[PDB]
Amino acid sequence: AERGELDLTGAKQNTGVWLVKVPKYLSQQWAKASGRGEVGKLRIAKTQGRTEVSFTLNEDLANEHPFVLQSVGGQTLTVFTESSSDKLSLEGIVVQRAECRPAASENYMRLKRLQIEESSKPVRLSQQLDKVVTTNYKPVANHQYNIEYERKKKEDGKRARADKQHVLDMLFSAFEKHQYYNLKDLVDITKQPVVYLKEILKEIGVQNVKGIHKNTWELKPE
Amino acid sequence: RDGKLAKPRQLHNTLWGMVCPAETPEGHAVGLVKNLALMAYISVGSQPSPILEFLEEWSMENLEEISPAAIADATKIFVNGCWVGIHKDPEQLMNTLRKLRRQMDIIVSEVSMIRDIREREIRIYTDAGRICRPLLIVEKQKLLLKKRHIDQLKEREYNNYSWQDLVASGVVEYIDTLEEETVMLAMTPDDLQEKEVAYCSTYTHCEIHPSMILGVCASIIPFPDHNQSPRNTYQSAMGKQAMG
Amino acid sequence: QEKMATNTVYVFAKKDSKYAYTGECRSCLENSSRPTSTIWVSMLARGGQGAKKSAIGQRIVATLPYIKQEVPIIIVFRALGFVSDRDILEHIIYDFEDPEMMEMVKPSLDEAFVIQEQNVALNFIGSRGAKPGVTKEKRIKYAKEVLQKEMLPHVGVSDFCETKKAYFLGYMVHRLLLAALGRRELDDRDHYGNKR
Amino acid sequence: FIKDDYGPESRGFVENSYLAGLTPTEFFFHAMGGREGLIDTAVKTAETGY
Amino acid sequence: GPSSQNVTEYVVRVPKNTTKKYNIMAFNAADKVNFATWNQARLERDLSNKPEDQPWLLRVNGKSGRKFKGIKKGGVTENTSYYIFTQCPDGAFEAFPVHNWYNFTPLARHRTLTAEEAEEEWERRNKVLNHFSIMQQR
Amino acid sequence: YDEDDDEITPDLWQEACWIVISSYFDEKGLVRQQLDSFDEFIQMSVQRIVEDAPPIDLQAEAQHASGEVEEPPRYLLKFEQIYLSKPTHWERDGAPSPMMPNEARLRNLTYSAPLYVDITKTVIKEGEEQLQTQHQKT
Amino acid sequence: HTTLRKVTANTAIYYDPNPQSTVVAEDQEWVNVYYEMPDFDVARISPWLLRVELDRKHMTDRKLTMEQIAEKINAGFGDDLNCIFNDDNAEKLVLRIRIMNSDENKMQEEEEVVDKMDDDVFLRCIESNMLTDMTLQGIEQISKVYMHLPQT
RNA sequence: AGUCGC
Repeated sequence: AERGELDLTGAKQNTGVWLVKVPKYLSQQWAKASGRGEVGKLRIAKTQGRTEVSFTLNEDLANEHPFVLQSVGGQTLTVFTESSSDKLSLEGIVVQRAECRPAASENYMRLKRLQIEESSKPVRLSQQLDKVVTTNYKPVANHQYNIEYERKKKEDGKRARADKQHVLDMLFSAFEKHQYYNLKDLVDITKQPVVYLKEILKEIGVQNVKGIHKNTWELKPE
Repeated sequence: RDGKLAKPRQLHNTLWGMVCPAETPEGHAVGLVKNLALMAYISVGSQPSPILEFLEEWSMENLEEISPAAIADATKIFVNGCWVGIHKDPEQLMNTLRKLRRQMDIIVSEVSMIRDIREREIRIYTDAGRICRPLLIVEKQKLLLKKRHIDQLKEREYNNYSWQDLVASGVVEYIDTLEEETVMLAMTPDDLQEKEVAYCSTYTHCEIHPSMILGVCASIIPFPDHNQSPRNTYQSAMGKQAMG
Repeated sequence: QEKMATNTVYVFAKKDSKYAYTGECRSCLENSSRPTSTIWVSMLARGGQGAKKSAIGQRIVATLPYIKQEVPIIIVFRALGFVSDRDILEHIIYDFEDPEMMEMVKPSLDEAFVIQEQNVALNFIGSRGAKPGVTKEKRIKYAKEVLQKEMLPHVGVSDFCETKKAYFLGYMVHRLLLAALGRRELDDRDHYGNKR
Repeated sequence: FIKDDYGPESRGFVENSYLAGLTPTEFFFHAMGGREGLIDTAVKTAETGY
Repeated sequence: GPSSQNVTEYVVRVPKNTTKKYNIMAFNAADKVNFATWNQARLERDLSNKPEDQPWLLRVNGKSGRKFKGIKKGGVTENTSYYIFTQCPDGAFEAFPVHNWYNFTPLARHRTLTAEEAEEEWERRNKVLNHFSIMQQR
Repeated sequence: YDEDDDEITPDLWQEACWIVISSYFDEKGLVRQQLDSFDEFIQMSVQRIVEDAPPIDLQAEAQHASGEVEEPPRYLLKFEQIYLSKPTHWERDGAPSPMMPNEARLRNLTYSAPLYVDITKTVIKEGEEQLQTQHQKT
Repeated sequence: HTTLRKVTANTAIYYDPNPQSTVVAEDQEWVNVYYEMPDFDVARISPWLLRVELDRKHMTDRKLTMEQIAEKINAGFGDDLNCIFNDDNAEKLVLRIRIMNSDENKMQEEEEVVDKMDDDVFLRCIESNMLTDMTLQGIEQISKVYMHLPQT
């Protein structure tokens, strides 16, 4: 067996299930019933050549919904389940579709318009704004600019031009990883001034450009 | 502009009480520059969202949930020209929906709602930019507005009662040009009254006053109907031309 | 400013004697970003190359935005993925009980045979629409995004509403076929109900 | 008017004289006929000029 | 009996949390699917040509069995919910949430006309002049 | 005042429709079209547009030629409620004051008002920090 | 300019490869009327049947004869178009059309260069040409056009 | 440019 296999047991039982459409508020109420172990009861009353189905809410949860039956003949509805154990099973076929009708559509609306208002309120602010004077206080410089100054003002700034040999070693070390590099990268990896890194690269190496002044330098590989 | 004869220059039939009949320039731009009617109003636009919720809750079935091979009998419903769904009982829906409009659960000035029976379509419009006008409602072959509403309007001289209250009685409605095609509209209370076998009895709206079809400048000109029609158009230009 | 009403299909009999009828839909979310999208479904008439069908006056094609070449409506349906000819017929005309409607579409089905899968149909629209690109698959992905974003944008802007677009495009062909039977009035150019 | 009313009033023909005054509908249909005369003057003027 | 007069009444339960996601598998009635004649099925996400957004691939029985394509609905509901009402051995009702709505449609076991060759070119030449033979040359 | 029972006299004449018309202009007035649209334009549309969906983020390049550690910094900008102050004018002195349309015409000013917006800065980098968020009204 | 298209009420195409047992049992006596008509190559002519119905009112105005129309179409198309017609003794008027082939050469040599489109499909092109191009007494191209006037 | 004049 594998996770790509679909269990047909449900289908093999030919198990039928009911399909009911319900308004979000009723299911939201169920959503905050959590695990009370019920949300209501379903009542079915049958007569000669007629059937009446209805639902009653739990009185505790409230702190009559008639059902309208629906055609399913035009679609072969079925249900499958995607398990948290990553297992798939075909649970049953829809033998009936139906719609849960409100007890009153008319007065409800008062609540509904209010209901719509509660989910739907981007109170476009607009309340104008009278007259403001916060075109900002002007310090001596940007706060962050001072942060930038402080960073610049921490050790890094001047560079260690002294000791050519260690810098020579660093170039050799560059040559240990790859045959060519960007001079922008070469100053970054060496922490030395450009005019000097050039002065050295003139001494022990060569250069090679490509396309639009895109240049790389190499310690004369042989 | 400048060399092109056309039919969008000639006054069109639908411009009845929507755009002034005789108030467009006498130069080359004739009929292309029109002037709004006096009673005419223009929809400011609104979100379709509330209507979609009421419909789905009422009994509109969703598109991908239905079975295509079973829709021939059903009426297609559209909102802002977007095909939202289908319905198998459009007559109860239209009657109920208008009732909501009279009660203002959807904005009058906004929602236009039209049914094209011979095609089984229901178009609803809530986009900005539609030209519409106020009309009186008539019901059961007679006017729904009664003189008691008039006595409140006299009362306005010292009371908060207003034209908005009048719309809230649901005795007047707003009708855009697309919807105005499907109404049966009496010219004047007089005619809607005398009727027995005179013409018909199916009216649904009535005109608040027929001389309202004129635009701003055309209303200055007195007895405009005893004048030859282009004569009225020259006056609308010249009246606008006078000083004072 | 007076303009033509967005988001609504209307049928016209223009000058060009090779277009019998055409269905126009201007489809911007003016409440979105205000582009345009001007889908045309046009019914070709007068001709037939040679001994093809002795009457080409039913070869219904489709203009699409940013497409360098006219394509037959059926390709777009293939591109929506509904390969089943019965299903395309269901989107076009939900009353297959009338033989006359069924015959009216049939030569447009006959054209459809050269392309019979969504990917290749996408490769057709890509190459007929874009700059040349032998990448094939990108031509398919770009075209996929056009059908998603550019065509009838008022009906949606994502995968999750790709089905909804299929009915609406199909409704235009239906709205067009009705005029082509002539049991449907030809829509006026200047009716005020069709103004904004 | 009612749908399909070819009778002379719903479709064109005005009964009254300029002295009696035109009824509202009669008035508007007259303006349609007067517009043809205004437009034709402008269009004809350009074409003969050329 | 129910044919004359009957009344039934069953409690309805909602578990705080399901142990598995509940999904809908819809077919076209025109395909007249009968699971009675299914013996095996495989169901896997098509994913190789580029996971939980990706379409479904339904493979029935063996390789020679019918294959179907499953397409995800944009959302289960846009302003409501869909719930399954199920019969339990105690005699109650049990209600389960829908997590996804998928559309499933048929595919041909072996058709494939292909346009990559020069079918498009043949179209340039298409005077409705052939139909069978091109299907044979394949 | 009404009840629709003792009433027997619905009739109403010319004298009275003009009462209804007067009430239409008393409420609306002749230029209610222009004004209603502009008002809706501010009350809705300029808000709708900044409340769009283009929150911008920017990630500068890091670990050039070498780096390792942990941060290529990342910044995101968001926009909130929009404010509009009644139409103001600033003299060359710099001191703002209310404008009035008659003044605006004589001195040839433009009768406009200043617009403000709430902006957010949001430093959710690769790990070191995420909450440092600040609101502005600019 | 009267085209056959103006005169025609309707057209129908049937598969009726056995005239002696035609698909319209009511049509059967007219087949009895035609058996001396090339009986040897009825095994050679095509099995597809074209059937046309004509308006009596158009036929009266143009004061035509069925033999005039049959002679017109046969003459216009050529020997290939094998025509027979119903009896004049009816208020209705119908014409039955089959196509003859090239007989001897159709023995399938290389592959029969036609690309093997169905003969019926060729028949619709025949009917197309037949409606639009056929000009019985339609001596020219004057649209449909006429009227007659008395001048005093 | 648009408005406008005959």
